[PDB]
Amino acid sequence: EVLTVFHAGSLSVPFEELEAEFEAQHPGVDVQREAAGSAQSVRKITELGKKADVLASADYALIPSLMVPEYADWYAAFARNQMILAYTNESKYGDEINTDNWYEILRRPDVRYGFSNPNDDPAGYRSQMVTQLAESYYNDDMIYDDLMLANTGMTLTTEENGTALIHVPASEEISPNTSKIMLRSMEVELSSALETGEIDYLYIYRSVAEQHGFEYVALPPAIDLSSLEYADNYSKVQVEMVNGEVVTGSPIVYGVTIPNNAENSELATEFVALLLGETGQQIFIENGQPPIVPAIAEGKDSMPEELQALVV
Ligand code: MOO
Repeated sequence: EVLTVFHAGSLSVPFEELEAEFEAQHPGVDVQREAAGSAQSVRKITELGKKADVLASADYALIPSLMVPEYADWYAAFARNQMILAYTNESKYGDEINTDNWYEILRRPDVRYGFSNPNDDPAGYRSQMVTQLAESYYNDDMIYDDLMLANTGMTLTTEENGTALIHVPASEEISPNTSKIMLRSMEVELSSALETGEIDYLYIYRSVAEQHGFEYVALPPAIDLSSLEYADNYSKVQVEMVNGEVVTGSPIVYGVTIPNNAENSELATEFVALLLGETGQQIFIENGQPPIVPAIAEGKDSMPEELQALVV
């Protein structure tokens, strides 16, 4: 019949290849995908009342915080990624940019940069997390102020334990300084802006940069949300969306679930089995998006038995 998949924008390229593989082994199946920012993909199910067979997110923790237990009973952590600052040969100061000086280039008034909507998209809130965490790493308590506070409607407070809390207003009230910032609904619409030279820099994932042939600044492991060992450092920044939901700096870990209100749950089991199996792993390696092999799952007693063999 019809397989409805809601997935992250960074998952577009591997999910296209996964679709072609799934339709080759299942002839009468039409896989319709809706790519959006992960929080918005989750909000399709939990708030708009839309039904999906597969939900895959760029931040696994959106599943237990927003879906469990009304819309989901389990999740499996399947992939990793890394935040970089992407650019081309047409980008200003691209010859002179590195790990040590990226934010000073971003500080310049003739330099325009891009990130996605933090209310809707993990990459959008991660850009904020990366930028704030840079303050303690580089011993410069004005990086977040110069780049984000002076140019948007976002505000910062400090929690009692020392954690920085970024407040995101309504999406229309973010009101970016057009000279400095291009904002988009999802991270994958800004790729066309970086190609044409409309922006100079772009906070996106390493997998996406490799998918477009972009040059990238390899940001430090302490701030780039890539390494498990730096999880205690990443947790010192939180982002609050307009609806009052709080996301926490953590390593970038992708998560999949089959919702409770899925129409084709039996067929959804097979897609996720393909995803977690050796075929799915290979597709993810090829697109520069490190798979978690074997996949880490919670709520295993609620999982289908076919999928229980593939998880930890
Ligand atoms: O969920 Mo994204 O891959 O941060 O549009």
